[PDB]
Formats: sequence, C-alpha cells, structure tokens
Amino acid sequence: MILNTNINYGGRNSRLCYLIPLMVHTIFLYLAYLIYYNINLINIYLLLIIIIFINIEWPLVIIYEYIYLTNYNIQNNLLYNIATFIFLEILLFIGFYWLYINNIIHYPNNLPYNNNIAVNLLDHLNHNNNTDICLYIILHNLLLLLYVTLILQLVHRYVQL
Amino acid sequence: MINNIMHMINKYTLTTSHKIIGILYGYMGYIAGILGYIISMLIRMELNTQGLAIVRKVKEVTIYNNWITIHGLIMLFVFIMPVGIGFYGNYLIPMLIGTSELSMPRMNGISFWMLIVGVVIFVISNVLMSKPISSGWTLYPPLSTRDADNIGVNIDLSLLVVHVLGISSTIGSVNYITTNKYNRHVGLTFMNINIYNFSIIVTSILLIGSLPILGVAITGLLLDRNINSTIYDVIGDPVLYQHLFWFFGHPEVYVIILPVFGLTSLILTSIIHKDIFGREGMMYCIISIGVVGYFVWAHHMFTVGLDIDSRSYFSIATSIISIPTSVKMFSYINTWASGRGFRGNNSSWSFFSFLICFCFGGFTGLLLSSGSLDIMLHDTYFVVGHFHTVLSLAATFGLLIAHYFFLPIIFSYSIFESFSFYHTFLLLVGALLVFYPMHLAGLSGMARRVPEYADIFIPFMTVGFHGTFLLIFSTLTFIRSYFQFLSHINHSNYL
Amino acid sequence: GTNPGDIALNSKRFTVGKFVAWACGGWGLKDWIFPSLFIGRGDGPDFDRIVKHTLQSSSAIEKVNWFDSPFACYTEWFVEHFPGFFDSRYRFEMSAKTILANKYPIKDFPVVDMRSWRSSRLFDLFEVPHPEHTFVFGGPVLLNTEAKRAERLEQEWHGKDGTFVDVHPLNVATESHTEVSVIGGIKVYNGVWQGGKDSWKRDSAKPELTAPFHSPIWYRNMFIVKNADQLVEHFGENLSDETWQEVRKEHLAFHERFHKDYSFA
Amino acid sequence: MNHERPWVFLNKVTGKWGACGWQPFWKATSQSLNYIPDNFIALRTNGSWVRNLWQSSKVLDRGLNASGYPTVGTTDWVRIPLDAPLEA
Amino acid sequence: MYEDEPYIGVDHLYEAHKGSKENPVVVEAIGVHGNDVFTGCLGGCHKDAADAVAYYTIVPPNTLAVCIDCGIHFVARINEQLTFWPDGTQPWEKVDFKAVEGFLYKHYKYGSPLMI
Amino acid sequence: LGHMRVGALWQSNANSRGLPNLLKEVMAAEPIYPYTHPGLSAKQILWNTKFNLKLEKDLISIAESAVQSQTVNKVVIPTMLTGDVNPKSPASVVAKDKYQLAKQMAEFQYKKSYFEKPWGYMFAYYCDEDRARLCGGIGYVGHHGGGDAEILSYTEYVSTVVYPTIFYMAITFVVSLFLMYYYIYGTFFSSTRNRF
Amino acid sequence: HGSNLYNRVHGNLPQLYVEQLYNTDEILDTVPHSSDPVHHMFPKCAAASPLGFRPYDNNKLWDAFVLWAIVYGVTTIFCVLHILKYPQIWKHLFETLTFQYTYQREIGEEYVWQYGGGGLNPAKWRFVKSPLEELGLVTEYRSDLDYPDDL
Amino acid sequence: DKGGFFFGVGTQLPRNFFPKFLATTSAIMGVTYGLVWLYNAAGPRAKTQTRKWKELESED
Ligand code: HEA
Ligand code: HEA
Ligand SMILES: CCCCCCCCCCCCCCCCCC(=O)OC[C@H](COP(=O)([O-])OCC[N+](C)(C)C)OC(=O)CCCCCCCCCCCCCCCCC
Ligand SMILES: [Cu+2]
Ligand SMILES: [Zn+2]
Repeated sequence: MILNTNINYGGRNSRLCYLIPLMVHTIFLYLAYLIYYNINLINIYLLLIIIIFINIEWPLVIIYEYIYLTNYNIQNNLLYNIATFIFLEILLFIGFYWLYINNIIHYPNNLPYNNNIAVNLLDHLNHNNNTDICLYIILHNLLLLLYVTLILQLVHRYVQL
Repeated sequence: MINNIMHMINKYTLTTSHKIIGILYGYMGYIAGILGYIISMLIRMELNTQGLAIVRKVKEVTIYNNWITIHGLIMLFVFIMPVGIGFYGNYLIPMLIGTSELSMPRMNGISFWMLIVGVVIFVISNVLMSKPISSGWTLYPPLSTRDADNIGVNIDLSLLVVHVLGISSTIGSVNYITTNKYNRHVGLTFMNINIYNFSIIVTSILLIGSLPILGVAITGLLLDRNINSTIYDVIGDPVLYQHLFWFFGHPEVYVIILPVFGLTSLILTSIIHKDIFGREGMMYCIISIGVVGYFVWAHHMFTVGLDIDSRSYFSIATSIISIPTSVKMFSYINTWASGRGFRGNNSSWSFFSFLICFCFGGFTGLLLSSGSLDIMLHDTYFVVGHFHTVLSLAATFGLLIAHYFFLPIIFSYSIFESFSFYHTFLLLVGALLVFYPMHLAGLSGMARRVPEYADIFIPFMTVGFHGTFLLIFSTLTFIRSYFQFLSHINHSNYL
Repeated sequence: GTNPGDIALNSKRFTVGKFVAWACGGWGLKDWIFPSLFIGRGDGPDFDRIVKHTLQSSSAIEKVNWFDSPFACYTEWFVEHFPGFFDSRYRFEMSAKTILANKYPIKDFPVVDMRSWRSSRLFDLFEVPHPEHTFVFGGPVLLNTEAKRAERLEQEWHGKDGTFVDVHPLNVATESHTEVSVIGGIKVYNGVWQGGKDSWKRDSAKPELTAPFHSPIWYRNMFIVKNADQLVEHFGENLSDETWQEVRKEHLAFHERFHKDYSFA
Repeated sequence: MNHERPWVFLNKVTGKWGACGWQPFWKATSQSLNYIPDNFIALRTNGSWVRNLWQSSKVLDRGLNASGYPTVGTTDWVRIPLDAPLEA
Repeated sequence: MYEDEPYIGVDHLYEAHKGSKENPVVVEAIGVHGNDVFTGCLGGCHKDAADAVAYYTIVPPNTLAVCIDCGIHFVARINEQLTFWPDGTQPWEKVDFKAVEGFLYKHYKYGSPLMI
Repeated sequence: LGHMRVGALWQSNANSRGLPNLLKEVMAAEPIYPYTHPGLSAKQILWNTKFNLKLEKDLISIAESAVQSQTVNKVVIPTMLTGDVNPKSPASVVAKDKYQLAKQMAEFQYKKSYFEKPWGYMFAYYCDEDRARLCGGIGYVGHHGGGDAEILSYTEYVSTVVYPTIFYMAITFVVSLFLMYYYIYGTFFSSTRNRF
Repeated sequence: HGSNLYNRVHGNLPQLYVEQLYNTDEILDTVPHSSDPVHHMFPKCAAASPLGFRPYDNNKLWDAFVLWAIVYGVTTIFCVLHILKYPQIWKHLFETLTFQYTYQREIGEEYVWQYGGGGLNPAKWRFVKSPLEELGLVTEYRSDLDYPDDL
Repeated sequence: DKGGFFFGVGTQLPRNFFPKFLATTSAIMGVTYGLVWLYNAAGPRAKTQTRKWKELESED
C-alpha cells in the first residue's frame, strides 16, 4: 500500500541544475581561449565527448520517469513545452532571415561592376543573378527532405490509428 | 563536518524547489543591485566634480565609459529581473494557483545557475581584466567591434554574458507559462487567477518573442569582431543592428515594469482589505500593454534617418500604448479610495511614491514619443531623467513595497517601521534631487554619456551632488536595517 | 514579542555584540552617549500598567479559571495589552458554562484561532516560515462544487434543447434504495448509503459517557471562519442579527471604563 | 534571567503601600510573530501575583501591622512577598 | 442570464437550505489523516459577502465549521488515497479483507510512503 | 540518527494543529459534573450510569427483536426524480399556523437567554483577544479602523463622495487649461503675445 | 530535524528504503514518508522565532561572521578586487574628497555658485571664496598630483 | 510610549512620530547642503569659473 499524492509531478533533485550551466560556461571559455591564443586548451573531440556524456542523463531520467511518473496532466505539460520550443526555433530562423534579406529587399545597391543595359550582352543580369548557388544540388536535397517529411507523416498517422 | 558541508552545498545546488530557487534569485538580485549602486556612486562622483577629478586624463575616460555600460547592464539584467520576476515569480506563482511546483522542475535550477554563470563571467571580465567594454549598454557598432579600446576578449565575454542571460530568461518564461496554464486547482478558471500570475504570463510571452532577435544581433557583433565580417561595418548596416537590438529593447522595459504592477495590485489587495477596483480592466490593460509594446521599438531611432512615414507611424503607436497605462493608473487611484490601508506602513507610503513617480515618468516619456519633439531630446539628459524616474523611482519602489510586505512572511519577524521610514523617505528625496534636474538639463541641451560638461550646467550637477549624498545615507540605512533585522538584541538591563 | 535571553551579558558597556553592531548595523555612539534618546524606555513589560489594569478589575479576577489554563503563562501580556481582560474572560467562561448547563442534547462551543481567518491569497493561510513543500496533496476544494450547476446555461452553451430541464420522470422503485427499515409492520425504503458524507453528524461530536441514554449530552466544537475584511457577521442559526446587535451595544457599553482614559494620538 | 518575584513595599509610619518589582527592558527592534512573551516580571509562574495583589489590596489599604516582616535597609519600608494571598 | 432565472417550486420557502446547521455542505479532500483541509468559496454566498475573487479557508478536518461571512455550515473532511503498490502485482480478481487488514494496520500504526 | 520518533500517532505540526477543546480550556482544574450532574457525588453518578446502562441494553434488545421479527403489511417507497440520490426532505422549518408561531417564539426566547447571548459574548471576547495578540508592535493593530470609522454603503459612497470629487476634478481641469494657456502665451485665443 | 528511519523501515513498503544503506542523504534523496516531519524554509528562523530569539547573535563570533558574510561579504569582495585592479582611481577619489586636488584653483579668487534655477543665469548666481583659506587652513595648492593636461 | 525618542517598537511608531521625522530629515538635508556648498567652495574648479572670467563673459 502507498499513499497517493496530487497528479502534479512533484519533482526530483538533479545534477542537471548545474551541469548544463557549467557546460555552457566551458564552451564559452573555450571560445574565448581559442580567440586569444589561437589554439585549443583542450582537444575539440575531448570537449565534445564531455558535452555528449553530460547530456546522456536526460534519456535515462526520461525513461525511468515515464515508467513510474506519468499521466495526462504531465503529458499535456510536456507537449505544450515542446510546442513553445518549436516556436522559439521558428523565431530564431525568422531573425536570421531578417539578417539575410535586409540588404536584398532594398534593391538599389552600389556595385563594383556595371548592370545597365545596352553596354554588354550580360551586364543587365549582374545584380539580379548569383549564378553559382548550386541550384541543381539544392533541388536534389529538397527532394530528399520532402521524402523524409512525407514518409514520417505517413508512418506517424499509421501507427497512431 | 564533511557530511554537513556537502549537505548544505547539495541543498543549494541540486535543488528543484520553487521556494529555494526564489530566495536564491532574490539574494542574487539584491547583491547585483548593490554592486550597480556602487558603480553609480562612482559615476556620480565623477560628474559632481570639475576637472576630471577621478580619472584625471582625457585618455582615461574609457574608465568612465566602462562604468556607465556596466552600471546599465548590471542594473537592468542582473538586478531588477531576478528580483521582480525570478524572486517572487518562483516563490509565489505555484502558491497562488494552489499547486506544488512549477512544471519542468529541473529547468528552474538550470535557469538560476545560468544566471550565476552569466554574473561570474561578467564580473571576472569587467573587474579582473584590463580595458573592458566601453560602449554603453546599447552595444552599438562599429564602436563595439571596430575600436582601438575594444580589442580584448573581455568584450566577447561580455557579449556571451548577454547570451546566457537571455537563455536564462527564456527558460524562466516558458516554465511560468506552462505552469500557469495546466496546474490550477479545480474550480479556478484561467482569467480568475491572481493578477500577479497574469502579469507574469504576459511578461513571459513578451520575453519569448523578442529574445531570439537579440541573440541574432549579439551573434552578429561576435562575428564582426572575430570572423572579421562586415555585417555592421562601413559595408554593413549599423542601423540593422539597432533595429534588431531595439526590437528586443522595448519589450524588455515592459517586461521589467509589468510584474511590478502585478505585485503592487496583489499587495494592495492584502494591505487595504478591499479588492482591486476593476480587476478585469486592469488585467486587460496589462495584456494590451504587452501586445502593443511589440510595434513601437523604433521610437528609440528617430534620428538615425528613418522614413518620414515610419516616424509618423511610430509616434502614433507610442500614443496608442500610452492609453492603457493611463487606464491602469486611474484604476489604482480608485482602488486606494474607500480602503483601510495601514497609515504607518512603509508599503503604503512606498505605494504613494510609486504611483506619483510613475505618473511623472510616464508623462516625460510621452513627451519623447513625438518624433519631431524627439529631435531636441534624443541623447540628452532628458532621456536619462525619464528612464530613471521610471526605473529607479517606480519599479524600485514597487520592489520596496514587496520587500516591506513579504519579509515578515518569509522570515517571521516584524519590520522596524521607523527605521524603514528613514530609509524610504531619504531614498525618495535623494533620488528626486538627482534625476529631476536632469530633465531641465536635457532641455537646456546637455548631452548624456559625458564625464565633463560646459560651465552652463553647474546648478543641475550641484543639485545632483546634494542628491548623491542623500542617496548614500539612504542606502547605508537600508543595508544596516537589514543586518539589524536578523540580529538579536544588543542591550538589555533592568528598569 | 522578544525574548531578551540572558540580561547579564548584554548589559555590559563594552561588548563584542555592541562593537559588531556598530560595525555592521544596529548600534553606534549615539547609543553610548545619548541612551535616553535612542534607547529610552526600551521594549519590555510595563509593571505600572499591569498593576493599574489589575486593580481596575472587578471581582471577576477571583472567579476566573484562567490561572490554571494552559495559557496562564501569558497572564502579564494579556493583562497589559488587553484592557478589561479579566471581566471579558469571566464573561467568556460564564458563556461556556451556561451553554454547558443547557437543556439541548448537543452543546456547541465556538472556536476561534489563527486559522479562523479567510483570505483571497493562498500564501496567507500558512505558518511562517512556510513549509518546504506545500499543497502536496492537491489544492483547495471549493464548497461550490457541492451546489447544483447552472443547467440551463450549460445546455444553452452546447446548443442543446434544454426545454424540459425542470421536467423529470418520477422514480418509485425498491431497486433505488439501500437503506431499508421495518417500522411497525411497514417496510420503509428511504435513502442510499453514500459513504463518508453520511457520517458527518457522529464524527463531529464527542459523548459524555456518564450521561444516561434518556438525557444524552454531546460536546461539539464548532469552528468559525471569517474574512476580517467584511465588518458584518452572519452567524446563521447560532445567533440572530438582533441579538448580535444587542450584544455589540452591551459589550461596548460595559467595556468603556477600561478604554476611556487612554488616547490613540 | 532570574530575579526576585514582585513584592509589596509598605510604609509603617504612614501606612502607605504599593506593589513593586524588577521590570527588564531592552533596545527596541523588530518583534517575533510566533512568540507571545512569557511572564518576565514573575518568572516561571502562572502569573497569580496579580490575583494575590488584588485580594490583598483591601487588607493593605485598611491597615496592617508590619512588625512581622523584614525591613528595607534602615528606612520605614518593609517588603511583603506576593507568593501567596495575604489575609492576616 | 442566471440572476433572472426562476426558482423551481415553492420548496425554497419551506425546506432547509443546503448549508444549514442540520444540512451542512460536506466536502472531501485527499491528504493525510488529521491534516487541516483547504477549502473555499467563490464569493458572494450572501449579499453582504465579497464576490470579486475566490476566498480560501483552512479548517480542521471532520468538524462542523461555520462561515460567518455567508452563514454556511460546512464539513470539510479528508479521505486518504491508500492504494495498492502499483508495480504489476495488483490483484486482477476480487480481494478479501485479510491482506488489506494487514496493510491498513501497518499504515495506521506506522504510516506508508508517498507517491511523489 | 538522533531522536527518531516511534510510531506514527498524531503530532501537532505545521500541517495539522488539531481541533481545540474549548471546554477543557475554560473548565481547567474545575469539575464539569456539578454542571452536567448537579447535586450528585461520584458514587451516585457511577451507580446511576450502571443502572441506566443496563436499562438501555434491555430496551435496545427489545427494539431489535421487534424490528427483526415483525410481519410486513405495507411497503413505503418515496417518490424521487430520476438520477436523484435521495428524496427531498418532507420536513419544513417554517411555522405555518399561529400555534406553531407561539411555540417557536417560546423556543426562541429560551435559546436567546441560554444559547445566543453566550455565543455573542464569546465572539466579542475572541475579537478583542485577537486584537491583543496582534498588539504591542507585533502586527498592524490601530493603524486603521476602530469604532470611529465612517462606513458607507455603495450608493451613499458613490452619491456623496465619488461624484462631487469628479465634479471638482472637472472644474479644476477647465480652469487649469485656461490659466496655463494664458500663462505661457500671454493671451487666451491668440497664441503668443506681441508676436502675431 | 531528526531522522524517521524507524518508522520508514517498520512502515508499509520497507523495500523502498533499502538504498538508505548506501551513500544517500535522507532529506534530499529518499522517498518521502507519510509520517515524516515538516521541513521549513529557513530552519534557523523557524526554530528561533517561536523561542523569541533572532537567528543570529552578534556576541557569538561565528554568528557575527556568518551574518557579515551574508550581508556584506560579496560587496566587500567586489570592492577589494576593484581597488586592487584600479588603485589610481581610489587614490584620486581620496585626494579629491579631502581637498587635496584642486584642478585650477587659485588663492583669493571668487568662484561662481548657484544651486538651481536652470543654467547659469547672471541674475541668480553668487561668488564664493574658499573658507579653508579664509580660516588659514590652506595657504598653497598642491602641484605634484596628477593633472589632466590636454583637456 | 515605549522605545526611543526617534524609534518605536516593531510596527508601532513613537509618539508624535511624523513631526520628529520631518525635523530630523530637514536637519539631514541641511547638513548635506552644507557639505555640497563646502565641496564647491573648496574643491576643484576651473580658471573659467572665476568671478572676473564669468562677469567679463556675461556682458557680450
Ligand atoms: C534598473 C535599472 C537602473 C537602476 C536601478 C539605476 C540606478 C541609478 N542610476 Fe542608472 N542607468 C541605467 C539603469 C538604472 N540605473 C541605464 C540602463 C543607464 C544607461 C547606461 C548608458 O547610458 O549606457 C543608466 C545610466 C545612468 C547614468 C548615466 C550618467 C551619464 O550617462 O551621464 C547615471 C548618472 O547620473 C545614473 C545614476 C543612477 C543612480 C544615481 C542610481 C541609483 O543610485 C538611484 C536609486 C538607488 C537605489 C537605492 C537603487 C539601488 C537598489 C539597491 C540598493 C538594491 C536593493 C534593492 C531594492 C531596494 C529593492 N544611471
Ligand atoms: C521600465 C522602464 C520603462 C517604462 C515603463 C518606459 C515607458 C515609456 N517609455 Fe521609455 N525608456 C526606458 C525605460 C522605460 N520606458 C529606458 C531604459 C530607455 C532608454 C533606452 C536607452 O536609450 O538607453 C527608454 C527610452 C525611451 C525613449 C527614447 C527617447 C530617445 O531615446 O530618443 C522614448 C521615446 O519614445 C520612450 C517612451 C516611453 C513611453 C512613451 C512610455 C510609456 O509607457 C509611458 C506611458 C505612461 C503614461 C502616459 C502615464 C499615464 C498617463 C496618464 C495618467 C493619462 C494621461 C494621458 C493622456 C494625456 C492621453 N522611452
Ligand atoms: C513636508 C510635507 C510632507 C512631505 C512628505 C510627503 C510624502 C510624499 C509621498 C511619498 C512617501 C514617502 C515616504 C514618506 C515618509 C513619511 C512621510 C510623512 O511625513 O508622512 C506623515 C504626513 C503628516 O501626517 P500628520 O502630520 O498629519 O500626522 C499627525 C496625525 N496624527 C493625529 C496621527 C498624529 O502624512 C500626511 O499628513 C499625509 C496624509 C494627509 C492627511 C491630513 C490629515 C491631518 C491629520 C489629522 C489632524 C486632525 C484634523 C485636521 C483637519 C485636516 C486639514 C488638513
Ligand atoms: Cu521603448
Ligand atoms: Zn461564502
């Protein structure tokens, strides 16, 4: 016999409360040292090994908490947090696109070359054409990612049914 | 004993309890506030005296610039958000909705220790390393990136500090939203939650939307410094940097202020023995201020060369955001009437000062909203007067209301009312003597971020000198009062 | 209040504590040179006031069982800080005794303590400092969950008919009752055993074992909860409003000689 | 802390009485919420001395022969303890 | 729309309301035996009582309490959520009082862990 | 390990403080039987208890034998609405004729003398005692309230305090507008003076 | 607070406390029990307030040091590090606050003085002489201190 | 009536607290004003702030 508490996940103490901050601190000081002396204080592979090892704690605790501490309230909390994280990633991409397109939407630009018409056969498409951007391979990669999206959606629905 | 020492360290380092994390946030916030106050006293002593009395060189004014920048950053990011949001947000939010802990308990500890690593990097970079960053809290390029006095790794470490502070705030915001949405006891609808909870929710929504843009801007600065790109150099757009930064910037100030409104409303309900007048109106005004704040960011950029139609639009939007704040002020004034607020309470008198100073600061900032009139008031001491009579005379007094209210509840000892009265009255008078003159100094034409001024501006700085002495007295009284709070009697005899 | 602890070691002119307070906060030369202004009367029991409040009392001081109660250790605090303490306490005890000497079988006694105060904010109902873990076993339960829901509005929100919300089929069956009795050759079906909410009456009172069966005596402690921000009390069946107003007038009239010689400045 | 329980001074020549005792004091600061001050005038007692003084007032004021109680110094004052009610 | 709905019949003029000294409002919480119960109103059970926000209450369990704001008698009480250790050994068919008797005796005498 | 507690019996802690026993608090070191059993000594009380206990046993046995061995002549099944757990109580608590009114008036007079005034005085003492507990610098007693407070209803307050205040505010608004415009420009409708 | 191991082991599911034999902290790393004592936020205050005492007594050196470290420790550490890193700044501050550094002051001159009223208005200002030199406390001004030339 | 002349006990103010408070705060403000005047009359200055310079500059 056990005494049943509220549905809320009470919570456990964990080392992840300081390990992740220490990981961030390590990464940033590693960058600072690489900037100052142009050399690595610790091998990059060793650093990535430490980073990976620190973060293996999440799947273990996840497994053992799903086995024991889970219900629909907890699941809803987790799914809403997942949604907010996806939103944050979308905003990050929006910010970087803002960074990219700032100087491209503003059409006028001071260029080292000529882009007026009737002076050469190709000048009139100098500013409006970056003809090296690997378009064919980009389309191939697009096809690959469409494959992944469609297959994953199909399988997800299939198992859900 | 090793076991006892390890138990204490683990108690304060492995914790995922909202109360413990709240008190940790409060302690760190107060310490950061005191450090910023010390730096501000150094700034004021530099201003109060003629002939570069402290730096003694024109080549060494970079020390003064470091002072202003670190003062701004410390006081904004490390003092008022850890106290306003981190301290009472973690301590109270689960208690008011009748739950045990916030959702994602581990992310709370992660957030606090991210704040701590940020503070550590910042202090070590700006104290133990030579020639720190000297570009104001708005790290405008190319001063931040292409400048002789900004070449060391201290600048890069400061930028990474900004990154970690942003990460911590985002984690806290997500946690608050999730906990308030799903963990309410049965029978409590979403809009019937305590008003402080709603203000925390809207603040969290503000932080989530804007911080990634600041992250992008700061990464742009880092890349300009290190990868030697031209994002913001002569072939770049420093105006682009400003747009990104200020798209983050104004939501930040509304994030700072809204939780103070929530706390003030809660404490008023507690100490006047009457409910808020127009609770629904106050909540809707809070959310309206939160949403409108995302469309006004460029009112900080009326002189960089915006389009004239954009200037008109941004002045219009600033007026729109002015409206709901007026609604809230009227609601407070009518709430206090017909109440039974305690007549000898530091909380009551701090609320009075908060209300008056916030109305004054709001009016001064509404003058700045007009684009045309901002031609004469940009980068003068009028702007400093504005955002100091708001931040340092309204937000601070809201936190003083919370301090003088919640201490008897967190520690279980009453408050020395006369001592606290000395502290609060001298803080009010001393601040009003420092900041108020700035307004009339801004109109006369004095520029900000300068250590040496023309002879025409003597009277303003003499009044500022008077105010600085009063402020020193007041803050010493405050710290001594708190030390006396936790100390037993020191004299006792027989009568 | 405050417990001075050891008076002896704090009376000395020069002390480690006084010097530490001077360095860090709470003491200074202003106390060494001008004690009459910054120490002055100090904080402690007022013997003269205790004597005055004692000698102003009536013979109630003799007839009160206060000095044998567990709260007898607070006699000086309440004699000093509660003018007319003994007469009010005597009225309180005589009220309890007259409730005890009633003719009713159940003697209800009102209980008021620190928990008798309601609040709109949950953190005000805990003892300070707050426990480490709060609301472990869920949050509050609202009494309103035991009231009939707004059926009409509930049907209307869903776009249901709700025409016959007040017209229900009658039910007369033996299968719907679990509590059966035989009363003079009549088999009466009435009620269903619900559980813990059917035994509220017995679990709330304690019997007097010596009282006979034909003259039972039960003791019940009725808790009282109030807002303290209302200014008007509604006791229900326990005390009528007119009686309460009468008691207010009489209480304010009697407890006036204890209050008239002081100013609130 | 431990001092004498409250007593009654009585002046034999003028027959003039009055209660007295040691009342400690200390520098005033913040109080404590979870503490009701105990009996600091008559330590370790249920505070019956108020009742004893109330009962003894009639006897003392009427007039009492104070030859059976110790004197105070070399003056005309005597100490009457309040550990028990006074009846004479 | 609710304040102008009609009463159903004239019973309310004769019967004893819900919340009388003889027909109290009994409510049930979960917790530990003897722990004070958290209960509350949504406000305005009376014309003179506040209704802006919910008002909470801390009350001893299994005792008759009276709210003298509204005048309502209530019986907040606790039922402990004692349940079988959920590790897959729970019983699949009707169980009797013997094993339960042992577990309950141990819980009353010493107590049992919390599902946290 | 220190002093581990033995067993799990009730202890008064932060989460639970128990149900006070006011009777023992009040009747401390004083007997209760002189009030519940006036005029009887301990031996008489015990003898009476024994006699009544045996009598009650006999009556209970008779009643159980009767109810358990009686033939059923009628079956009474009350009417209730479907989905309703229990039937509505057929007892009304309101007097209907004048004789019931007189009966309830006599009961009310007795209850007032013997059950209501005691409650009133106990509650008044409780309020004063709470004041005393919070007095002395511990809490905020005397900072507001008192018996001299002027309590007004919603209608009275809005009619006699709110509207006049807003009226004065409006008049101040207009007067200040005109005076400030004159002060700055030196005219009332012509902008700056000696300029246009 | 004392441990609850007796009740835990004799309780209802003893198998959950077998880990207590291993390296474990009972308050932090053990399953809570229905009979466990209530843990308060600040145990020092929680235990001192009901007795009437404040948590820290200034007479005890350990208490005085602990409270000082809580209230003043970090600020003093920051100030000490700043003084060590920037010793000239505090030297200049000390010189100015003690009337040792006068930028371009001269003996017997009168200097403008005006409290408020906006910018320097010749209809509000006064001129003041140095009381230190009027009282004979100062007769010369130092010239070997640091001087902001090229200002 | 307990406590000192300038301080009370806990959450109680001393008798006539507010007049005393105003008087003491006025005294503190006066002392601080004196300190400001002293630091301006004896602290650093510039050759351009002298009476001769300022009066010759004001005229035109
Ligand atoms: C929340 C933010 C905050 C706070 C609290 C303050 C507080 C103060 N600030 Fe400043 N300040 C800024 C934000 C803040 N400031 C920003 C963003 C800038 C711009 C930087 C830039 O220009 O680049 C700035 C710039 C700035 C300047 C610029 C000078 C120059 O540009 O020419 C000056 C000088 O007068 C100044 C003075 C002060 C003073 C005298 C105080 C205080 O001394 C007055 C009030 C004092 C208080 C007492 C508050 C301290 C509180 C503690 C004691 C902690 C205890 C906790 C609580 C009381 C709850 N500040
Ligand atoms: C928490 C801090 C805080 C708050 C609440 C605000 C609130 C406002 N702020 Fe400001 N602000 C800052 C912090 C804050 N600000 C900081 C730190 C800076 C400097 C950044 C930097 O440059 O370094 C800054 C800079 C800043 C500028 C830059 C000027 C310049 O840089 O050129 C401007 C101008 O548009 C501005 C406007 C406003 C407005 C219009 C409000 C409004 O919210 C105020 C509205 C309030 C009211 C209007 C009061 C209610 C009025 C009534 C009671 C009714 C009256 C109504 C009518 C007459 C219609 N702020
Ligand atoms: C120099 C003027 C005051 C400057 C301070 C103004 C405060 C600014 C707001 C921010 C507060 C910051 C901290 C404040 C610290 C303490 C401030 C302070 O001095 O407060 C106390 C001051 C002065 O209080 P006081 O002097 O009236 O106190 C005397 C009152 N009794 C009887 C209790 C001793 O506060 C106020 O007066 C504000 C409320 C005004 C209401 C006036 C009622 C008069 C009192 C009753 C007398 C009898 C009837 C007279 C008829 C009425 C006609 C006038
Ligand atoms: Cu803004
Ligand atoms: Zn109610």
